[PDB]
This record gives sequence, C-alpha cells and structure tokens, in this order.
Amino acid sequence: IQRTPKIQVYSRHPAENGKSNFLNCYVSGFHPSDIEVDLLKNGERIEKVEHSDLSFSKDWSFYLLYYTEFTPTEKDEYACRVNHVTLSQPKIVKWDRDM
Amino acid sequence: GQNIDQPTEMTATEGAIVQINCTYQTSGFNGLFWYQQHAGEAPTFLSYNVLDGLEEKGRFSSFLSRSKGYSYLLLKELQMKDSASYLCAVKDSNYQLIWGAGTKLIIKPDIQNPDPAVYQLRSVCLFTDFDSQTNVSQSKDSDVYITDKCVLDMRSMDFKSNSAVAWSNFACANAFNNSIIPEDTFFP
Amino acid sequence: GVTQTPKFQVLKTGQSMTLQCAQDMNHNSMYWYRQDPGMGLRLIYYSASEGTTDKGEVPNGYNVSRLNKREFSLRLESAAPSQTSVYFCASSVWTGEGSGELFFGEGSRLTVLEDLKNVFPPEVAVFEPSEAEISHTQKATLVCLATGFYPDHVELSWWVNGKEVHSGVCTDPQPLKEQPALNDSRYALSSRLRVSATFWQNPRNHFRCQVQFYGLSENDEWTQDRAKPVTQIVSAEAWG
Amino acid sequence: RTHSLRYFRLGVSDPIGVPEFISVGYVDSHPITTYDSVTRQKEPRAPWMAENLAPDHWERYTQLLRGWQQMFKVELKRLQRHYNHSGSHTYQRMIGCELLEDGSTTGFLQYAYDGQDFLIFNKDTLSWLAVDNVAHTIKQAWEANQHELLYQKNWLEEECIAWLKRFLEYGKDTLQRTEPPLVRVNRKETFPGVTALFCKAHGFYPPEIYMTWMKNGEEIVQEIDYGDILPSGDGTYQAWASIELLYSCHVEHSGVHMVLQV
Ligand SMILES: Cc1nc2c(=O)[nH]c(=O)nc-2n(C[C@H](O)[C@H](O)[C@H](O)CO)c1O
Repeated sequence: IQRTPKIQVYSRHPAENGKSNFLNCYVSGFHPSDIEVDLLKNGERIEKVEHSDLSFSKDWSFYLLYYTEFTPTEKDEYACRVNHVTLSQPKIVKWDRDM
Repeated sequence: GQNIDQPTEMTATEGAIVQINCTYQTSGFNGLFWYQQHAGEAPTFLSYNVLDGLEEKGRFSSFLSRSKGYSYLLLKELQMKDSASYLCAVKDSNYQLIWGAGTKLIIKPDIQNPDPAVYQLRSVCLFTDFDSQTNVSQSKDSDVYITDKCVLDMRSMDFKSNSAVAWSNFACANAFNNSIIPEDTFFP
Repeated sequence: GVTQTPKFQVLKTGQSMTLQCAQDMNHNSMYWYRQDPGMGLRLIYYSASEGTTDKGEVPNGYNVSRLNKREFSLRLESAAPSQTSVYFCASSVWTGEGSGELFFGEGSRLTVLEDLKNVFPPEVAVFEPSEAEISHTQKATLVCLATGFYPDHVELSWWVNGKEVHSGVCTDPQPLKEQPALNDSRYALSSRLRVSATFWQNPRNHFRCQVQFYGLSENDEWTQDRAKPVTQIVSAEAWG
Repeated sequence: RTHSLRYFRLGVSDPIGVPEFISVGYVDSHPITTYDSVTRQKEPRAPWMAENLAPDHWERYTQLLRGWQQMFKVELKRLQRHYNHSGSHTYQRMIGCELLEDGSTTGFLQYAYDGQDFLIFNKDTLSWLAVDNVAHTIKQAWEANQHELLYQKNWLEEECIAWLKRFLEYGKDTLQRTEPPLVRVNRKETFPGVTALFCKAHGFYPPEIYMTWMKNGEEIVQEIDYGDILPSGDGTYQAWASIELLYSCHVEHSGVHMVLQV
C-alpha cells in the first residue's frame, strides 16, 4: 500500500516581515521512501537548503525536514516542492506566511 | 566481556552426580553456552541458557541465575564416556563469545573386586587391577619411564580396570617404588 | 558439517602455510580459533557474512580469505614457534543472534620448529601378556609402546583380526617426555589391550598395534644422512 | 520522564539512488546511529554517541550490520516467493524498549511488508502474531526455535533497557534538559460571526506537550483542532490548538501547568 506525503511549511519563530528566520518544510507519513524535496523562492529553487536524513516512524512511514535561512517580505512567496510515486506531478505547497 | 571462571579439573565416581560451576563477569549478557570436548576432538554444543531456570536434556541439565551471574552443568548417572573437557562460554553485549578455560572431568570407575598386581611382559612392567583411590607417581631416573593411571572397559564382560606401565633400557619389584601402592599388591 | 584441513602439519620457522575450512550447512558466519593449554579459545579472525572479515583477539601473524559462502581460509605468513597450537574452524547460521551455537571443524595441529633435524617417527613394539596374569586373573593384557618420536603428532589404534577395537583399550591421553630436561625432548606413548585369557590362548587370533605418525611431506627438503621422517604408519603384531 | 530506544531496518528489492538496506537507531526523537548498504559502515548521528563510544564499538557493529543486511536481503526474497510477488517490495523491522517515568518498562519487536504490519512479537507470551497465511508460515518457523524466543525476551527486557540507561547518561545534557514553551493566544473574526481562537506554543523541549481549551473552567464539548508537534529545526518544537465561538487555554509541559485566559 502506498501513502502520499503530508507537507507542512512553517517558520522556526513567529514570522515578521524584515526579521531574519528559518523556513521549514516537514514531509511525513509517506511510503515508499523515494522522495524529492525543494524549497522555492518566487517559483525558483533555493540552493542553500539543509535537510535531515530520512527518518523512520513506528507506523512504517518516513519523514524528513528541509529548512533554509530567510527574511520574509510582503513580495517574496515561499513554497515547498515535493515529488513521490503517489504524485502524478510535483506538488507545490505554499507557505501560509504564518497566518 | 571480561571474565569467566570454571574449575580446572573435577573428579567424580561412575554412577554418581557432578556439578560443574561457571561464574561470569561480563559487559552485557546474551546467553550462556556449554560445550563438550573429548581429548583430541572438536568441541560440540551441549546447552544454551539465557533466562533463569533449569533445562534438562537426558542425563545433562544446565542451570542459570542471571542475578548471581552463575551457571552449572549437572551430569547424572555418570558414565566413563562423560570423561571430557567442558567449556563454558558467554555472549556479551556485542555478541562476542567469552570462553572459559574449560573443566577437565575425570570419572573414577567403581572397581568391584580389586586385585592389585605388578606383572612383567616380554621389558615392560604393568601395574594393574588396583582400586581407583591408588595414585601412580612419575619416575625419579630419566632412563626409566612410568605412565599415568589408565582405565580400560571390557564392555562384553562388564569389567573395568586401572593400570600404569613402566619400562627401561631395572626390575618390576622396584619399578613402582616411588608410588604408595596397596599393602597386598601381588608381586609374582 | 565443517571440513578443516590439514589435521597435522610440521613447519620450519619462516615457512608459509594455509589452513582450509569448508562448510556445506548454508551458514553465513565463519570463525578461526586457536586453542592453547590453560586458556579459553581465542578468536583469530572471523567473517560475519560472505564478503566481510574482521580481526578477532589475536590477529597478528595471520590473515584470512572468505573465498565464498562455504570457505574461509587461514594463512600463516611467516610461521613462528609461538604459532604452535591447535586451530579450529567453526561456523554458525548467523552472528548478532543470541542462541545460535557454533559448529566446529575437527582441528588442525600445527608445530613450528627452528629446523626439522630432530623429527623422528616412532619405534613401535607389542609386549605379550604375562603368564602370572593369565593364571591369576583369567585375563590377558597386551601392551603397545611407541617411543622416540618427535613432534607429538601420533594416532595409536588396536586392530584385532583386521578390525579396529575400542573395548578393552586404554591409550595414554598424553605422551611422556623421554628427556624431560630437554626443550626438544622426544616422546613415548603406551596403550593397553585387555582380552580374556582364552581369546589370547587361541593360536588363530591376531593382534595389531598401529601408530600413524604425521611428519614431513615428499615436498620437504632433507639433506641429513638418515632416512627422511615422512608421514607414515609404524606397527607391531602379536599372535595368540 | 519517559524515554525510549529504537532500531529500524529497511530493505528494498531492486532499488532505483535508493539503498538496498538502511538501519537507523533513535533515543527518543534523536537519531543516534546509521548504516546503509552504500557506505557499509555504522556511524554516529549524535555527537554525544561519537564522544562516548570507542572505535571498536563502531567496528564490531559494522560487521554485524553487514550480516544483518544479507539476512534482510534473503528474508525479503523468501517473502516475495511466498506471495508470488515480482518487482520492488519493502521489508521493515523495528525493535526497541521504553523506560517509563514510574520505573516500569515496555519492549517491542515488529516486522512489516510493503509498509503494513506483518509479524508482531509478544515478549510476555513468547509468540508471534501473524496478519495472514504467509506471516503464519514464517511464525511457525520462528516459533520452532524456543531458545531464540527466550533470547529475544531477555534482549528486550534486560539488554535494551541497559543500553537505553547508558545512552541517557551520555546524552543527558540534550535528552534530560527542559526548555519551557513560549505560549500566546491569538483572536480573529474569520467568516462573518465566526471568531477563531488559536493557542500557539513554540521553543519547547521535550516535544511532549499537552494543550487544551476550557470554557468557564470546565472541559469543552465543541470541536478542537490540533496542530502537529513539529520540529522547529533548532532542537526545539512547536504546536497549537484552536477553537471557534470565558475561554482559557491550558498547557502542561514537564511538570509545569500554564493558563492563558482570553
Ligand atoms: C547497537 C545496536 N545497533 C543496531 C543497529 O544499528 N541496527 C539494528 O537493527 N539493531 C541494532 N541493535 C539492536 C539489536 O542488537 C539487534 O537489532 C538484534 O538483532 C535484535 O535482538 C543494537 O544493539
């Protein structure tokens, strides 16, 4: 049985335009393990991105954390782009700007 | 992983019971094994214990106490074929086997009708048919040779007897002079 | 189960040697141990699975090859006297399991010597039952003596009418040193065969003491005047 | 408080980049060790593991893991044969134990095939619970070796707990610390006449936190929405709980209770 990933995009600290922070993308509850994750700034792949190793849950699914240092602004739109066998195309999940 | 202790040697009588102790001090515990090793042969698996209790396999039982870090191998209704070395081995936290130095088990036969005598073969001097209590001693001179006490089993006649041999390039009367032989030893 | 070769080997210091070990039990883990008097078995090298090997407690002077799933060879690069020992190959279904026991090979006795000039096969002699024993006990004891052999690489057996007997037999577990003060003392071994006085009185009964000596190979060099002390059988016979 | 030690194994037949075998260890939510069929080395994933375990530890367990990798490869081939399956399939194992705050302990050992429960060990009865006929075939073979079940009960009840107590000491400055939560209440009219109240917490460690909404000091009956406990990326966590409409948010963390009255 295959399980599509849950994708949650959120900042490390409560966000404030013009104040330095970290953008997280937590990808979880997926099976099988092959997955591709990219963080985007106005649709463009962010190059300086850190990530945890593939992690194991007790329910046999997997999870990962992708993150990048950033300074939120009104104009800049951030998203998490994920691909997995359960998906026909890469899913682009937009940051809700800490709403 | 650190230390295993078992006695070097044990002696018991045919038909009786013997308990071989093994105490261990290790970094973790994943089980205790006993192996039997006959002289000049390979060790063979006897038992395994990892939880507390006593497991019986025919005449052999193996006990373990995890809290005491203690095991014993109990052998009942002792037989001559039980003479062997018994090895105790413990698996530590990293699954490495820590081996004890082994226990040499010697079984004394129960001699029904002792008939101690020193014979001369054609030279060789044979000291035979003595009780299992009698101990043979090594030769003083390097030109004279004395063997240790040996047990032979005449299966079809249900008979067991002790013997030692002595030879030189010397007389049978003073051949076993260094040993404490019984008072009524037949010297033909 | 586990097939280990050779059973015996004499080596000169500096000589190289390979011990073979094969198991057809579909086991994944294989081990090489050495056994020395007064101490527990010591692991030399092991192979937890095909395609991996690692040092045991005493790896110096040795190396191994896990050739395939079945085979694990042990090599002695430059034989040293400290390597004189009994080597055992063993195997287990897996490693990093608690209850799985070891299955051992028959053992390989290696003796490493400075030179082969003191290597000698035994002289074998059978000693006839005493008259005073036959009449006094109604039983006859035959004695076999293997003397002057070196190293202590012998297997003594009794053969009665072409068949190997075990009943009525006792062989010394250890040989004695003929020159106890000498580092290279030669050895002596005795065995007894006891039978009923009638069995020995029968002139048709044949008794044979056989000693298998493990010495030098045809491939070993021999410059000494005396006959080459090769692996050979030495025997003595007795007629009832 | 409650702590746990867990080891996982993942086997993949015919992998596409993806290793054929991976094994990772955890203490609570922290990765402590890793091994895979590509590196073929067991390595630490926490500096407090690296600083307290000598090179001989990593060397020995690297050899054991190379063997366990081969064991997983062969069990997965046999499972695919039993199911008459071709192509890529997954096999997983989880072993571990928990040390509860009251001194009592738990131990577990389970297998999965294609991400679903397959075999669950019961250490208190020494038996395997099988999910189907293929799992029953395997259960019969494993249950035939009494000594291996006894070994597994001992490892789960004694060795696992002793390893866990060892690692809790090595990593005590990370594992036994407490970072209290920063909690706030946000109020907003959303759809006309629908006011949403969010109780949001962040900066806390350990991740275990209890958040709830109460009305006139008593338990609610209306729907509460709960946010997952998520890693913030700096070793601390964040979570939230919300309701729609005297309300108060109640937060409990590491023996400290907090009330935020709206
Ligand atoms: C130290 C250690 N490492 C691992 C490991 O890296 N991966 C793993 O799956 N298990 C480990 N274990 C636990 C235990 O020794 C092992 O899982 C046994 O097979 C279960 O009885 C360990 O104790």
